Amino acid sequence: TKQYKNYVNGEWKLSENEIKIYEPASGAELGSVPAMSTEEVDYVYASAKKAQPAWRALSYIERAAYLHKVADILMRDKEKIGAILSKEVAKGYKSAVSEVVRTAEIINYAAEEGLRMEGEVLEGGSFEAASKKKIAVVRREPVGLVLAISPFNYPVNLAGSKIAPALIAGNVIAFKPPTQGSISGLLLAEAFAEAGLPAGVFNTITGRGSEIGDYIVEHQAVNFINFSGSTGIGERIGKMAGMRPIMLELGGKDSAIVLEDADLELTAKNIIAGAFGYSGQRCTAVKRVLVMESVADELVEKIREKVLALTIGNPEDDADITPLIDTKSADYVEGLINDANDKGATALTEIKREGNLICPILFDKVTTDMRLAWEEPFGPVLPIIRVTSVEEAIEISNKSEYGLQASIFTNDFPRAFGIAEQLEVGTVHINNKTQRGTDNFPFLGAKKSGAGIQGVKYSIEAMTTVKSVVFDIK
Amino acid sequence: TKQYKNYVNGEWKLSENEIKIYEPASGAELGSVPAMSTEEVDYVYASAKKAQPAWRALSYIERAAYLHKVADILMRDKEKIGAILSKEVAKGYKSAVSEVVRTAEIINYAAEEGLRMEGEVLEGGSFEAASKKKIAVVRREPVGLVLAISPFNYPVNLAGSKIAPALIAGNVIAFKPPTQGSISGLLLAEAFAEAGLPAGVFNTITGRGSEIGDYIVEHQAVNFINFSGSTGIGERIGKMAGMRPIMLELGGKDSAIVLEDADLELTAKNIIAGAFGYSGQRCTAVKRVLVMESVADELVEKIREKVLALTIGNPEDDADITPLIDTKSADYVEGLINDANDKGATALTEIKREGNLICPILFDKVTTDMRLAWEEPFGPVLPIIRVTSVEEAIEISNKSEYGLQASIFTNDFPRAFGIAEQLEVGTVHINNKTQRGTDNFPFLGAKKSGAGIQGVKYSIEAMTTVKSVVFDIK
Amino acid sequence: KQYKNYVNGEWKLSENEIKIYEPASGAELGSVPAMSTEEVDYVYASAKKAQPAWRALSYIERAAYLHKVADILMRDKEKIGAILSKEVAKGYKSAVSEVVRTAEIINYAAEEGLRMEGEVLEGGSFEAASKKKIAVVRREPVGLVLAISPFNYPVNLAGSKIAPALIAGNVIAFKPPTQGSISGLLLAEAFAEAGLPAGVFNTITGRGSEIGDYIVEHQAVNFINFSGSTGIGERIGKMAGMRPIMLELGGKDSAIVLEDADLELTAKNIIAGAFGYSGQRCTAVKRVLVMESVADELVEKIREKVLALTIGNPEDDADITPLIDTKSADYVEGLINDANDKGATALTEIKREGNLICPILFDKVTTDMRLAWEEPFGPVLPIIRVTSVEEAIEISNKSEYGLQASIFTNDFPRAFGIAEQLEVGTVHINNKTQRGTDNFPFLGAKKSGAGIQGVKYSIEAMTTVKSVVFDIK
Amino acid sequence: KQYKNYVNGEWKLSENEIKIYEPASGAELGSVPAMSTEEVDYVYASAKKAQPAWRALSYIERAAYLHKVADILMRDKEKIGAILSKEVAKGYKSAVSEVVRTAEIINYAAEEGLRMEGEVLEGGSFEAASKKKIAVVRREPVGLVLAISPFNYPVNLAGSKIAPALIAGNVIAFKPPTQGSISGLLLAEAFAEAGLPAGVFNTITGRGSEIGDYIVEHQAVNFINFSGSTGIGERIGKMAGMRPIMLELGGKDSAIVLEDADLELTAKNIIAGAFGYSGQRCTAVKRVLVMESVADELVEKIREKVLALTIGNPEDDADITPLIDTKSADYVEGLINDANDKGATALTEIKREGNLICPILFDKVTTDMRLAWEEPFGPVLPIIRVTSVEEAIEISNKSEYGLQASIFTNDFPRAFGIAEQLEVGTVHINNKTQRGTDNFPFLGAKKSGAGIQGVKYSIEAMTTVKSVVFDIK
Ligand SMILES: NC(=O)c1ccc[n+]([C@@H]2O[C@H](COP(=O)([O-])OP(=O)(O)OC[C@H]3O[C@@H](n4cnc5c(N)ncnc54)[C@H](OP(=O)(O)O)[C@@H]3O)[C@@H](O)[C@H]2O)c1
Ligand SMILES: NC(=O)c1ccc[n+]([C@@H]2O[C@H](COP(=O)([O-])OP(=O)(O)OC[C@H]3O[C@@H](n4cnc5c(N)ncnc54)[C@H](OP(=O)(O)O)[C@@H]3O)[C@@H](O)[C@H]2O)c1
Ligand SMILES: NC(=O)c1ccc[n+]([C@@H]2O[C@H](COP(=O)([O-])OP(=O)(O)OC[C@H]3O[C@@H](n4cnc5c(N)ncnc54)[C@H](OP(=O)(O)O)[C@@H]3O)[C@@H](O)[C@H]2O)c1
Repeated sequence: TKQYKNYVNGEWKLSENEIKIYEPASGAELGSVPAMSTEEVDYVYASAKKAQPAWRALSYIERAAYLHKVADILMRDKEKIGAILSKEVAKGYKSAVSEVVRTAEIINYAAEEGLRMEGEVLEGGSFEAASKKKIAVVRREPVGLVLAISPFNYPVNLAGSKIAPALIAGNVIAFKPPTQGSISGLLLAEAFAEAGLPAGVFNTITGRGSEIGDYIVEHQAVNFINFSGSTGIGERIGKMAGMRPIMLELGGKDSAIVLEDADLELTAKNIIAGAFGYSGQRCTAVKRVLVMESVADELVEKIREKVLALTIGNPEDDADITPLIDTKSADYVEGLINDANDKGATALTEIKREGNLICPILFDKVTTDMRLAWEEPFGPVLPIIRVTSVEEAIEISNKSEYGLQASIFTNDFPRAFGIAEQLEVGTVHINNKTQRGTDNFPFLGAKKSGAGIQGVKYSIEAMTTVKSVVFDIK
Repeated sequence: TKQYKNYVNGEWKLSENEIKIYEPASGAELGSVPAMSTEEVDYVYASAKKAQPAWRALSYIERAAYLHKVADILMRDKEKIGAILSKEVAKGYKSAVSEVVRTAEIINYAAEEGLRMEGEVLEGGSFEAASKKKIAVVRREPVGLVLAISPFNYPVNLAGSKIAPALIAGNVIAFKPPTQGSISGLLLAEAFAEAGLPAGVFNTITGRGSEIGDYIVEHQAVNFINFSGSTGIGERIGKMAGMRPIMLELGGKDSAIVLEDADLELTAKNIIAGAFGYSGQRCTAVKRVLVMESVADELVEKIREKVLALTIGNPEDDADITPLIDTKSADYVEGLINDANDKGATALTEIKREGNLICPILFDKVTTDMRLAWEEPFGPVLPIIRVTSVEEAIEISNKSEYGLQASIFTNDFPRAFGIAEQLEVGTVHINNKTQRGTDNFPFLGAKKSGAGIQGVKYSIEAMTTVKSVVFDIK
Repeated sequence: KQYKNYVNGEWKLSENEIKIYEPASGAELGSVPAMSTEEVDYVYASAKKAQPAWRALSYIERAAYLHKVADILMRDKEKIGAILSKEVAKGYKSAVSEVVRTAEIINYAAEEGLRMEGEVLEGGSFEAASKKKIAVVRREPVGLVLAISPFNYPVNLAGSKIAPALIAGNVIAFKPPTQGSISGLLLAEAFAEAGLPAGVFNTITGRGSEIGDYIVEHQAVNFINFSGSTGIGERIGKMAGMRPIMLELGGKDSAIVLEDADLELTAKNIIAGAFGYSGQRCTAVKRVLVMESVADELVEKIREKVLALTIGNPEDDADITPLIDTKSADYVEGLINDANDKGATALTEIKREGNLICPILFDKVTTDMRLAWEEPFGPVLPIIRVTSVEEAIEISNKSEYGLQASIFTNDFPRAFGIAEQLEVGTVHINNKTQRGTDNFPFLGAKKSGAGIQGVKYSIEAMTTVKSVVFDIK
Repeated sequence: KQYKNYVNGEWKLSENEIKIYEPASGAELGSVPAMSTEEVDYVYASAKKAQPAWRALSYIERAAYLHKVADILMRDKEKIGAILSKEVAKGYKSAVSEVVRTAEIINYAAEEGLRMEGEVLEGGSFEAASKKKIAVVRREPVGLVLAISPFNYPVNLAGSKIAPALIAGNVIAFKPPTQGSISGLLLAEAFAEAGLPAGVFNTITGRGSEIGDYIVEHQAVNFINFSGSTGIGERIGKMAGMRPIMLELGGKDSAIVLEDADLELTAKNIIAGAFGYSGQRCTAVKRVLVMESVADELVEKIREKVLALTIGNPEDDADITPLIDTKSADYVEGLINDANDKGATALTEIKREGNLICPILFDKVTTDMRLAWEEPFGPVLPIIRVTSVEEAIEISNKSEYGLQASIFTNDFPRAFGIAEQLEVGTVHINNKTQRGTDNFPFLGAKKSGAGIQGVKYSIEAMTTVKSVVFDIK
């Protein structure tokens, strides 16, 4: 199979050791990626630090052009990359091409968003008369070397969301894709190589996150860690980061609160699309329904039928439900199913597993006593929790240690907004499924779902500090 | 003994154990402060979390009103507080009173700055045509419970700079002052008590940071940690915070770069004032002069003469140089002085120590081979390092692990601005000593000097998060 | 009792004066000066002379002066209110409220203004070759600002211009309305006691029909901040030449009522918005556009609430007091007669006692009636029934006025979509229209005005920018 | 030969036409329609009809159209520049530069405008009782914008208005200068090929002397964005009424030279800023205010550098080219004559051949000479010797113009101090004046303009705000 290579200091490098990658759906070998040594990781960081000063010396418009070029290249090769991305993560071919497309759209937007960066002028006379002739010219500077780490489910899209914002501001990148998804990650790297950015400005790292994961995060050459993945790992990175700045996008368990005055048809469709997209292997997705009892039977009946219409199959055919990322992930999901079942939950759709392809399951009658009501499944299993008041839904919703997003289905806006203030999440969508949707929009999670505010504009702000030059006027 | 109490959930409290505080300049007992146990800490936090919701439900102008009363009380009692502060940390009485005035000003400014909290409306149609009718209404929200920790040299000033910005935003506070300075800390607490903020909104914690320090920081009730202290403790706080947000203000070794075309008389005064203020026990302060050989002889001669003009005595006499904070510090400072003398640097003043009162001393011909070239003394000792190029001055300056602020004395502004870009620090002052000065201005430190951007406005932004509510217009 | 203008630190009288009478009783209140052109010239010359030293002060210093003035107004709110109440026949308690509102706006403008910020723009954003070139952009004052207030809020709509103007470093020439000049000068007193530098703040009294055009045409004035009728507003638009202006003009705010509305909540908001100060409010519900199906219910509710309104003298705090003058009363009565005479259904008796007009509600008002379009400025409310939301938007936009609008309904997304279509500045959902919350932007479309007000915007409007560009080496 | 106007997606000629000739050669370039008032009415009627649907489009959709227009311009920069150069006798290479610059501004405005954001304000910021009330403020287009460019930059100063306008959701009615209308129609071609909806972008041609007032006074126009003489500008101010406007008028930029100035750097900048396009530029050094102790040395450097300036035809990219028309050169000659009679010294040959005047350097110019204040728009540079910085500022501010200023010194703190005092929009330290980098603000003080330009400010200027207020429950 093809031995992929990391892009280091303008050169493609193999490592003495490698990691073989297999297709989650077919099981066929896709290729191998390098299993870097600490020494090699040192070389990557040393290269990026050396290239930083000259990268920062360039003009904003110059750096923007480089990023636009990468986007253009990605668009040109969107089908070649999608073909392999689809295979590497058992993701539908079309959505795979979609991820590549969104990645280009984000890179472009971040490029133009970051070149308009401005500074401020503050008046000393605002705080004290004696200082009225003193002013502060405050401009933005990069934080230095940014370590970007993406997730298996969006190894490219959630790579660009970090890389472009970091680069437009004059930062340099060390990109570490998920092992399962590193080929797609290195394919993204090829685009940066061809755009011709100076050597060391963009570099990749590959190896098992469990073998060099800590080493790359603890390394003192790194000035900022931008991460997406499980909460468990996020916590660890939080500590290893020390006092250095970070950005974390972690686990989710988005609740969809359904009131009595909700358009039940619109709620059912939105929940279906949000809950079962990518077989529930999505971070920001409806993972629990908190519906007022008087409307529960009707809502559940609607959701049941819609689940039956979902297509089940191979990513090749763009099936709604494809095989899960791996065996363990599927075993884990079966565990949640067993627990809900043993404790009384009602499965309204067939419980079936063929390999790692689990059929879409609708669990009604789920209670706060079942694991499924709290733990993030990352499988096609949607639990329905019947409540008796808005107050109860909020309690249950906030009880979760997760707070990425929430949906409120109601026709009483003012109340919706009031409820929104109470929910401990980053974003609340009214009468719509949750979604990172519209990358210029802020994206964040409360509690253990993250740290920092994402969304293009915010990402750029997050990976820059300020340099204040003060002087008195004569 | 005069036993001071902590302010907890609207009440004053003592603990089974206490800590006696003495005057660093005389040994006289000032009183004692409680040495809280973990249970008492747990209660402070439980009381704060309970009061946070009702505090956040208030209007901005209401919270602003409460803060303005505190400020008025502080001004009214500036002579009272100043008197005790002066004795607790052996700081000049007049500067002590000035600290209180500075605290009130900051509280007033944070009240008005924060009540004008604004949000933003983003257009979905900015990213994709299909979401043109989708908008995002983003409003600021508090993070929750903020743990504020001040240093011994500005126990009140560096308390207000955290408390007020935090409170106006809807966060609740737990204020931990430094032990040597805890009486002044509880005096400040009095103002919040008399102002009548709801019980639990503001609370204090006293005890040895080496006995409960880690406990209060590690407690999972704390949502944010705002700290000013040594780099050592800061690094420690960065780790215990996990993935929780923090603000750190640490060690400094601000350099004063002096170019050949500088106004030597103006440069000497700024240097004398900046380096010897509060006997060098300041964080933002000229602690090393990097001066071009060409003008070094003349510059040094001016500084030498101004040093001998500095008054030395007790805090009640408003002396320039007063006894250091404690024996360990005087010992340490004496150690740095001796290492420079023994290594051959040129002492331009007599070496003299009486008790913990170290006479101001100037060293010329200091080399990078000397400890005094890098270590933060926190004593009246100023090293002069001669250089032969701006290039070298910049290298020596960036070589330090500290990067709080810096001073550039020159008449070539364009170049001064150019040099500023290269200096790894937060703020660069042209023709003026370094200073946090004008609290509306950003205040941050690079490398190991800190994390986060202070300055009233920035403090508020840092201690708030965002809540996005998205819906479609019909 | 003769009142004097405040000019260049001195209180000055003119030979010619103008007596002011209580609109409710007719009792003489006092007299205000009737300035000559030369006198006006001195006010302006004093201001221009003082502007440099005024601008040279720190922002915080200027804010302290304003905070002073405000504190003084709060202290004398009853004293000033008692006279304002009588000068424009406004409820005593609400007159005091105007004073407080004025103090609040002054304080708020003080703190909003000292936080004035600048920008640092990067040349490298536009072209590589200019990457070392930066622009430090700071805000500066325009110069001399001429503020003119209306009779209905002679003080409130004075401070809303003066404070924003001053904090930014401009100097003020304040022209209160003739009927309301005593309250204006009373305000002037607060500024005098505050001790602002001589010439920084000045007042001008005199009939707008005798000197109005002169004060505006004077080439010393750099900015005109006006509140009044559209007719005058439009004139100022022309006399201003190319100079910057801010105009707050006429309004005929509509209250669109949909079928899913809370009729009880809608009625109360409409009563409050329509009859406040006897309808002598610019931003106020002046026409209801309601879906037929719920028209009958809504109208019955509004009818009863109208009858519960108090009618009387300003000292008794009546809801409905005598209109500002006889000419206005005649106009309002003409609008009432035209509606009745054309077949509109009057749900309240028609009665005028002197210049006191009783609140009246007209139902079945057609676009054929004058009341459907002209700003009455009296206690008369027309109800126009429509059969669709589309028709309500058409009827609303058809007006030449577009200050604010109200939409009563439970369908928010639809309300937002309607707001976009409405040609107005602000749309309130399930609430009467209001300038309310002075930090909020306040503006009108079409013939309702020019420029965006509200503390923040007022300040931005009365300052320009100074860009200093240089290259870093 | 016969060019057509682009109206509502169609190219149309008018009953009458206007012939355009090459300023430098006199040859006929072609003709442009001479619209009748009725044809103007159709342009406005068409644009107002297509505005709603143009506004209904997403920001990114509108930005895409602008990008395409920009791309077409880059593709035809030579083709267009060749004709532009001849229409206004501008160097061929700099003519192509205008087109490029125009494309750059269009792309920048597209991306700047699509990122447009709104704001949410808290009622609880002003009063505790309105803490549940919030205002969702979003930006809306003003509607129909009339864009009018000058002869010297018919394409550049057209696109600087059109792009910021369109991205915001407004519709455009573009009126170029007669001498430059062909270029303008060439620009229109790019918009037609980009395929923007019909009526969104339209052009108007006709002598600004017959329809000039008609197009401005028309009530369909919501905003007028103009660049031209102070005279026509003052007039548009009045004809605008109370409608919003943007004016970029005349300038008499001063270059203040201090004793510590880098005289060689100073001189080079002055030569470049003063004689660019034969002085037919608005933002340009038009008067040197130099300290006496260094004048002789600076004047000598300037005198020599002037002699190195090329003089000839536009096709040869000559530094100095014929002036726009006969009257202009007559006017310049009038200035040179008054300067001579009054005593000034001409250090370079005074010569006129046709409408091509050789670069003239006048030294010993006093404030009594017309040349010291009047905008020449000819290759004539007056040097005014002062004996104190205080005087330089006085003389500089004495002018009725205040577009930009240059300060050549090395004492920055002081330069900044001088800058605050200079009554201009922008101050360049040690660099000739310039609209320099389009994201930077561009504005003029006093009679040099109205409104703040610069891409970002342009967009904000041609947009209003819509506030929807509701209470959270
Ligand atoms: N909120 C959001 O925006 C967001 C976005 C994406 C994902 N998520 C969450 O991410 C999870 C699914 O992603 P995943 O399975 O890929 O998560 P994961 O197992 O946490 O890994 C995420 C990334 O972390 C790397 N990693 C592992 N151990 C590390 C260590 N010690 N130090 C540094 N990096 C280390 C991984 O490398 P290897 O692949 O080599 O192990 C991978 O690139 C879900 O819980 C989902 O909700 C949330
Ligand atoms: N950049 C800035 O703005 C800034 C401002 C102020 C000070 N500083 C730096 O601070 C130093 C002087 O202050 P200092 O000597 O008082 O600092 P310090 O010893 O680090 O202590 C500062 C505060 O931290 C508390 N603390 C100690 N151990 C702790 C622990 N394990 N967990 C949580 N809190 C703990 C202390 O309590 P106890 O008093 O009970 O030990 C005290 O309140 C200098 O290095 C100076 O440069 C910098
Ligand atoms: N500050 C700046 O950015 C800037 C930029 C460019 C020019 N300028 C100034 O403009 C002047 C040179 O330009 P110019 O000679 O073309 O200016 P102009 O004579 O004032 O005319 C400018 C534009 O106005 C049109 N126009 C004429 N009469 C009009 C009327 N009654 N109503 C509406 N529009 C009318 C002209 O049409 P016709 O061609 O049909 O006459 C032309 O398109 C100088 O004073 C220069 O400083 C300033």
